[PDB]
Amino acid sequence: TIWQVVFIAFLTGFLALVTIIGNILVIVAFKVNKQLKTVNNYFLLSLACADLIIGVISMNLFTTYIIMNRWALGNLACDLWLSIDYVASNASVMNLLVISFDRYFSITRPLTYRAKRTTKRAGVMIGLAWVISFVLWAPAILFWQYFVGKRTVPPGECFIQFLSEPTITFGTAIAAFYMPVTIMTILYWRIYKETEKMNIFEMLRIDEGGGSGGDEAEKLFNQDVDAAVRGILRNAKLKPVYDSLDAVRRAALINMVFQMGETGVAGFTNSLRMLQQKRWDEAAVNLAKSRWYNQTPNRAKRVITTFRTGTWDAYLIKEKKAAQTLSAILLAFIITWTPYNIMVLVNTFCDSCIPKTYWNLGYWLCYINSTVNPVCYALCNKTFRTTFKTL
Ligand SMILES: C[N+]1(C)[C@@H]2C[C@@H](OC(=O)C(O)(c3cccs3)c3cccs3)C[C@H]1[C@@H]1O[C@@H]12
Repeated sequence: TIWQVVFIAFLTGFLALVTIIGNILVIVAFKVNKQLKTVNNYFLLSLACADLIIGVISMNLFTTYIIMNRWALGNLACDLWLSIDYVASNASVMNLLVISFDRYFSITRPLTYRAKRTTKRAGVMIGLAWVISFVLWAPAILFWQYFVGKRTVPPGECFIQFLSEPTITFGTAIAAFYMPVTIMTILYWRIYKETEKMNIFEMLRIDEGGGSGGDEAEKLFNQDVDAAVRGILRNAKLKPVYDSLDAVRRAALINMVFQMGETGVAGFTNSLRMLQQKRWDEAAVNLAKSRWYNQTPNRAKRVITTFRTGTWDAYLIKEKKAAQTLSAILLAFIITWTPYNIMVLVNTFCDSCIPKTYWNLGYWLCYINSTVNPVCYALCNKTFRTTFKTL
């Protein structure tokens, strides 16, 4: 009847406006606060921009197609709606690829990449995704009818003419969804696996606020760490403590020797004793009452935390969060787009087997991805939370 039609129009109109105010909030929070305009978050802006176009155009023009069961906007409006709903949506998956390649390189190649992540290169990548998404889709959706010599799409319906054949449709699905998904899947489990992945050389890097040095500076950094270890083994006061310490805590001791020298650390007689006796809690409290904790409270708090827990938990906070954000993003994308692309896979090997009802549901399911991504920002990043509160 029409009782369900009104109910459908209400729900579709709900998620549409939630998408708009959910993404226009991210854009405003990006414009005002200049502290959220980083490299990774600059890519999230492209997602918000794309999802905004979806929430205000795509999700509203596809609602009408279900209610009226016909397309009453014209042939020009049909081809433009499809161009909009595809170019912006294809750029939305290119961003996820860039975001995934942005994090994987920061983990696999930390020496010659992290120091190259500028706002310029991050602004160019976004431009290339919007342009390439336009070139691959817009001339195909708009101009294909003229190349053929007629319009296949009958009056009262709306679909892409060059994707009329399920075989062509399937191949597009592989290159535009199945391939990007498998790539991001491989990357994610290499980023999540290589989280710790945490040696002394990068431990000092974080504490110094240090940066990636040249190839020669890494050989010099090794020669300095090895010498720092040898100096500890020579030190009659440090050697019995170092030998009793485990690999993670050994590095923390080397952190102090790098900073204060062998003799400097040797003065921590009571704390070094508590370390060898493995009284971590008491050693943490004692080390937190020295000059060292007041001269450099940040570097000390992490080294002391390392002593207390025996883990790298004080040097992985931001990188773990980076993966948890990407996790929520890829999970929201691979769950809302998979059913449609599965149906593209199925429809390739049979005729009348997938009802138009499921095609509309599978199509609308991809739309809610534009609604979840803004929530994923405030569900992980605590900086997006405070910004939305100010707005
Ligand atoms: C619901 N959508 C509006 C449509 C179908 C979905 O997208 C996808 O499943 C597909 O892999 C394909 C659909 C059909 C043949 S290949 C992509 C299309 C464009 C970029 S990736 C998600 C979005 C996107 O705009 C399309």
